[PDB]
Amino acid sequence: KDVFMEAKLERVPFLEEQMRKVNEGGGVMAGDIDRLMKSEDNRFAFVNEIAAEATAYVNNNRDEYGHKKAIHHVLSNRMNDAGFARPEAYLETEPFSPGPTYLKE
Amino acid sequence: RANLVFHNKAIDGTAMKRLISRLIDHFGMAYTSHILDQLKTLGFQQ
Amino acid sequence: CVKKGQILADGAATVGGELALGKNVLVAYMPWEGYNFEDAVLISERLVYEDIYTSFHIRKYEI
Amino acid sequence: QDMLIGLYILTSGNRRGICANRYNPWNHKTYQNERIDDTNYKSMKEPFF
Repeated sequence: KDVFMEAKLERVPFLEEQMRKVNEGGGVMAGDIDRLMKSEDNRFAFVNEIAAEATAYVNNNRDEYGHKKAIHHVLSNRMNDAGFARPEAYLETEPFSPGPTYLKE
Repeated sequence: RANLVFHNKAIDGTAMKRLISRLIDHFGMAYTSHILDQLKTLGFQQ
Repeated sequence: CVKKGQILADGAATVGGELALGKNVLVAYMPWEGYNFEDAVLISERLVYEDIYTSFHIRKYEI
Repeated sequence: QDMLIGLYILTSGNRRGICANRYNPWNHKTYQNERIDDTNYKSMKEPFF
């Protein structure tokens, strides 16, 4: 009955380039941290819980961390239990790199 | 298609501050951080 | 020939009989891409391969 | 400063009145005037994107 069903639902195109610059700028982690903190009452308790969980992660499986940044590991673990694929430890790759190092602007 | 206002005037200094405050209260400090990056790039281009 | 008191030799940053502490360079005032934000300058490669701004610094280590 | 100037120039609009037309648009003329509406029809107007 209300004639706005599709005028407010038409898919915005040209979004593919405004999907990537989020991913190397750390935007996905920044937008995931707040969604994890959307239900917490005291942020300091949440931070302390994250730090303790990361300390446990470092203790149980020591000989893996140094690259994986176990804090990123626990954040990805918490974000991966409600959908939100979030690749392991938010690890970044170089799909097109026949070289050792990017210039990084 | 978002919930925004189509500006049709001059966005001066005091209008930019008002717009950022309203985008913060309506979306949060996680969505606004990406807006500010985009507006910085578009502002520098023009 | 030279009279008394006339110049015989130049010196550091003293081309001619005049002081010269810099160089004349083409300049355009415009905001390029934000790389000249606040008080930033955006020079070209022509200033590094023509030795436009190139100086010798001598350090003295005493033991 | 710089981003603000960019955004201001972007959202500055057209030239409203006498700064966009030298002569008044009342100016009863250029109607392609005759007894019928079958004349030259340019009507540049503005684009209709």
